[PDB]
Amino acid sequence: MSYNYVVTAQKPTAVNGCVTGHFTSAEDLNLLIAKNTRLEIYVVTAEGLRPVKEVGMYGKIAVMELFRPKGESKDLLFILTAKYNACILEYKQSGESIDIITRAHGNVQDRIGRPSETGIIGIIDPECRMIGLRLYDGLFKVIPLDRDNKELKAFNIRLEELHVIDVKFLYGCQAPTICFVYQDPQGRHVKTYEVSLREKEFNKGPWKQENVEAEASMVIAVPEPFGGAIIIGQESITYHNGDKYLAIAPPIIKQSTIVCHNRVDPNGSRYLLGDMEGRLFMLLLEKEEQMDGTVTLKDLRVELLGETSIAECLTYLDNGVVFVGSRLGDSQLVKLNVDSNEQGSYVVAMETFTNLGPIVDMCVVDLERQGQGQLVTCSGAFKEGSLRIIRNGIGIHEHASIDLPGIKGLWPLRSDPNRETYDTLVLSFVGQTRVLMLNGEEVEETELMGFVDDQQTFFCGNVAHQQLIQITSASVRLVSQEPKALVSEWKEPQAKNISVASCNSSQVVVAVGRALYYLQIHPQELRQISHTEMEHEVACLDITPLGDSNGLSPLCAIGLWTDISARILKLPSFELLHKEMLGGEIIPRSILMTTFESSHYLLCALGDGALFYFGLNIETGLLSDRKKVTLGTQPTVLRTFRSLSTTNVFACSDRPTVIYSSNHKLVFSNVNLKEVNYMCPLNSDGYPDSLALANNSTLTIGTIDEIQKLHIRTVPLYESPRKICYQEVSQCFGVLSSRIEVQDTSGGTTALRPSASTQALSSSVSSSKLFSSETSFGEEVEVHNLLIIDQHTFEVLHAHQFLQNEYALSLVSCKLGKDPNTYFIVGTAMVYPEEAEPKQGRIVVFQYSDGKLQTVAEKEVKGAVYSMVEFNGKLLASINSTVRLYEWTTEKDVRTECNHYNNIMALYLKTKGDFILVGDLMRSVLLLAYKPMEGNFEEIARDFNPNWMSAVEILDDDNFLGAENAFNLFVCQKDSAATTDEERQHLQEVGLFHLGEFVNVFCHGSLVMQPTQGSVLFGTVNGMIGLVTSLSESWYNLLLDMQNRLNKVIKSVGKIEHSFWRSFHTERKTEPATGFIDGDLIESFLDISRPKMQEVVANLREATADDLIKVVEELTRIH
Repeated sequence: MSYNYVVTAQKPTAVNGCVTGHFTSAEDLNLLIAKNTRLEIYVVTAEGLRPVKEVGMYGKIAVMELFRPKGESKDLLFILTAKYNACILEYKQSGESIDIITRAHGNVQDRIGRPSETGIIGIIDPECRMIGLRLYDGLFKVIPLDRDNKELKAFNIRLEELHVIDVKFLYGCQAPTICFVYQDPQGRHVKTYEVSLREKEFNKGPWKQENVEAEASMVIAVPEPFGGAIIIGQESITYHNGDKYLAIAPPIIKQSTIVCHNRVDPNGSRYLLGDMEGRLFMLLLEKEEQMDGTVTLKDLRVELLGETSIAECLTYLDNGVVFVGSRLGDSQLVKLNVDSNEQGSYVVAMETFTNLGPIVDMCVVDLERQGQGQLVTCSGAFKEGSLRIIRNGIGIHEHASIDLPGIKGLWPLRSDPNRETYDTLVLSFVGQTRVLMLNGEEVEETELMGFVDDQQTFFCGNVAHQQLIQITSASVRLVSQEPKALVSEWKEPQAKNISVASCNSSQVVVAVGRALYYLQIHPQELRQISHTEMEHEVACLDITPLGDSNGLSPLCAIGLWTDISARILKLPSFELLHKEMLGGEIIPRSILMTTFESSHYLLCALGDGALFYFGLNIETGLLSDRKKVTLGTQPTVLRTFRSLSTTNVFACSDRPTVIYSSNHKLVFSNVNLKEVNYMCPLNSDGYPDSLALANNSTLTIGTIDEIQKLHIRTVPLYESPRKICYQEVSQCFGVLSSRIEVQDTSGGTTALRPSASTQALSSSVSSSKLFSSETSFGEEVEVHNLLIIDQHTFEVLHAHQFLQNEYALSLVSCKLGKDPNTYFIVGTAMVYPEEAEPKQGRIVVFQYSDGKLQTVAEKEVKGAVYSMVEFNGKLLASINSTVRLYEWTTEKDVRTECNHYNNIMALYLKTKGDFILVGDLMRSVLLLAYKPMEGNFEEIARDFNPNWMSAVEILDDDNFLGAENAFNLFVCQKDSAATTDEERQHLQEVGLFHLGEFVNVFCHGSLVMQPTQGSVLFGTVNGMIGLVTSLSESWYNLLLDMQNRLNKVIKSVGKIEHSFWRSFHTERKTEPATGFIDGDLIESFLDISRPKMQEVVANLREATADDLIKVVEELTRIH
C-alpha cells in the first residue's frame, strides 16, 4: 500500500562542469554549464551571458566536451552520463524554435570492471579521431568517431596500470597518444601509450616513463606550438616532452591544493589554476623564438591573481572575463585586469549566481508569522558557508490600509501641470465616482470642480493640454487643469450608456454595445473620428502605443460576446485585421496589448479563470503563439505596472499573479495576497514606487519584490554551517558551525579570515574541565561553535566556542521534563587526530533569555554524540553504537540509567509523536518502540539488505523514507502478514526510485499556503530542493499510466529511456521504480502540444486533454 509522488522544488544550483566553444554557430562563442541533470547553454556577449536553451537530461552528466570533426560546420557536444549513457549532440535552431538533436547514442556500461578512484574521465583526441573513456580500474574504453558508429560501439584495451590519476590525449602526435599519471608502490609516474584503432592495442609512447611528485593529480595537454604536458601536484609544477623537463616549486602553492585549470590563450601560453581555498592563479609559459628552428619554451611561472570563491570549474570566456563554476559556493563572472587594484587583486567580481550549494541541513519556519512556510538552510562550506531563506511567491509591503468597501476601479492622478508624479487617487464605485487627495500619507476625500461624483467612471487618466479625462458611462469628459473646469464633453448620439471604455493619453475608443466611437483630445476639445459596428457585443477594449508611436495608437484589440472572439483592428477606421475564436460561452473580461522585449504581446483573460496569450506584430497582427493556461477561478483584470526597466503585467484575480520575462518567456508566479480585484501602478510624493490594490473592501499601495517562483535571501558566514534548529520562544535560530584555524608560531591556533563566530556580537567559550589527557607546529584544526541568529536580522547575536578538538555533531531545541524553559542542547565528540573512533563527548545544555546564552548543564558521555532528538519528555541521544534516553532531573541535571539502553549506532534518527523511532546501525533501517516495562526500546522491525544511508524520515506510523549514497530513495513499510512474530519483523521495501541527487536532510513542511496528502521536502548536496507526497491508489494508477503514455511521446534528449534513468541502481542490484511518480515528468505534460496531447489521454475515464490539464495544474500547486 505505498504510493508516492516526487517533484523538484528548486533545480540544482551547483556547478559540476562547464566547457567553452562554438555549439550554436561556428562564429559564436558559447558557454555550456552542467548542473547535475541540467545542461545550460549560453552565448557570450559584451554585458555578460545571453541564454539560449536550457535542457534537462535523464541522467547525471559526468563528461561534457565539445569537438568538431572534419566536414563539420560547428562543434558537437559529447556527453556521458553517470549511469554510462553516451551521446553526441547537435544544436539545431532554424525556425522560431530550438532543438538538441541526438546524432548518436549508446550505453558504455561494462558488465565487469570496478569504478576507479578519481572517477569517470572522458577525453577526446585533437583530430577527433576517437573518444577516450576511463571508467574502470584496469580498462580504457575507446570509441571511434568515424561517420558511422551512431551507436557508439566501443572496444576495451587492457591497462596494466591498475590506478590511474588523470589522462589526456597529447597534442602534436602522428598518432593518438595518451599521457597519464598512474599509481603503484614506488610512488606515481607519468607513462605514455599510442592508441591503435586499427587493431585495439596500445603501442608504445612517443617517450619514456618519468616519475612525478607523489601528489601529481592533474595532467594538461599543451597545444602544437610546444606540445608536451604539464603536471600539477602539490609544491611543484612541471613540464614534460621528449627528453625535455622543467619544474618549479613556487612556495605560493604549497598551501592549498590546485583543483582546476583552464586554457587562457590557444598558444597554450597561459592557464588559470584554482585552489581549494579559492585562490586563482595565472600560469604562464615563457616562449623563446630561436633563430629558425621553431618556437621552443623556456620556463614556467605562476602568479597569484586573486580569489574567486572555491572553484569546481573555471573558464576564460573572453576579453578578460572568466566564469567561476562553483559547487561549494555561488558561481560567478569575474574580470581579470592588467593592473592590480585595492586589496591588490587583479580579479574583480562582475556578477554572482546563487547556489543553494550543499544543503547540509535545513528547517521550515514561518518567519513573517503568516500561515506560509519558508526554508532556512545551512549552505556551502568553508568561506562560502551561509544561511539561505527560500520563500515562495512575490510579496508586497503595506503602508496604508483604509476600511473602504465596493471599488470597481482604479486610475492614477497627477493634480499639477507637467510637474510629474501623482497626488490624488480616483475610485470607481457601483454607480458613483468618489475622488480623494494626498497631502502625503494623508487620505481625505474632496472632489474636483470638473469630474462627476454620481456616475461610475470607466477611466481616469491623463492626456495633453492641461487635461484630465473622465470617461463616464454617460459621457467622455475633458477637464481644464489650470482654471479647473470643463473644456468639453461627448455623448452617444441618442443618449445610450457607454458599456466599455478605453483611453491611452492622446486618443480614445468607447464602445456602446456593438458599435464603436473614436474621439481625440485636441486643444481643449473632444474630436469624433469614427463609427463601426461588430458582429456581436463588445466585452473589452485596449488602446496603447505598443512601440514606435508616442500616444497616437495604431491598433485596437477586442473580445466579443457570443462567439467568444478576439480581434485586432486599425483605429483611424476600425477595419477588421484578423481574429481568434476560442471556446465555451464564458465571455472575455480583459484583453491587453503590452510589450516587454523583442516580442510584442496581446493578452486575453476569460472570466471563468482562464488566460490566453498572444503574439502580435506592432505592424500587422499575425495569429501568433497560443495555449490555455489557468490562473484563479475569477475573471482576470489585466494591467501594466512599473518595476525596474523590464516593466510588466499584473493579473488581478482571486489568485493574484505576475507576468515578468526570463530568457524570453514571461514569468507566471504567485503574489502572496488574499485576492486583488483591481490595481493601478504609481509614483506619488507621500508613497514613491508604489502600486494600489483594491479588493472586497480595502485599499493599499506598496512595492514589488523580485520575480521567480522562489525568492532567496543570502546570509554570508564565511565558515561552514552544519546544523540548525528554530527556537520560536527566543525568536532566533541555533546553528552549529565550524571554522578552520592553523598552528601559528605560538602554535596557538589563529584564523584565516573574520567570520560569523569571530565577528559575533557577543561571545563565550566552554570552560569545563571534563577532560585533561599531541599537536604539529604547522597544520589545521577545526573550531566549532553554536551561533544564535535573530530570525529577523539574521545577525550573529552570540557565538559560543567549544573546547579544543571538540566537534558539535548534533543540535536540538526543546523543553525537557517538567521544566518550563526551552533549551538548545548540543551533542559533541572529542576528535583526536590519530585514534579514529571517538572515546569521549559531551551533551551540553544551553539557555537563551533576556539576552544572554547561559550554560545550564553539561553531562559527559563516552563517545561521539552523532545525533539526538527530543523524545516524549526525556532526551534521546545516540552515543557511538549506543542509544540512551536521558531524564531531566527537576534539579536541572541530565541523568540516565546504565542498566537501560539499546546497542545500535544511529547516524540518523527520527521520532513519531508516539513512542516510535527510526534509527540506522550497520547499513540498515529500524523501527523501535519504547516499551515502559524493560525501560528499553523494542526492536519492532527492520529492513535487511544493506543500504548506506544518508537521510531518513517518518512519513507516517507505517511508512518510512530512506535516502542512500547511490542517489536512490526507498520506502520501507510494516508488512501486514500472518505469524505476527517474524514476517512482521522484516519491513518490506514497498518503493524505490533513482533520484539523481544526494539527500542530506528531510523535513516535514511546505512552501505554499494555507487533494494529495502529507508533505516532506529535502535538501541535497547539489543545492536541489525536492518534495515528497502521498497519493491515493487511483491517482497513483492514473498517474502511473500517464507516465508510460508520456514517454512514448516526449523526446528524451540524449535518447535515454526515463524508465532506465529512474530505475533504482546501486552497484549491487538494479530494479525498476515503484510506489514512485515524478511530477517532474508528470508536469512536463503541460509543455507538450495538443496534437501530442490528445495522443496521450486516449482511453481513460472521460479522458479529456482539457480535463487532464486540470489535474496536472492542481498538482503544480503543491509547490
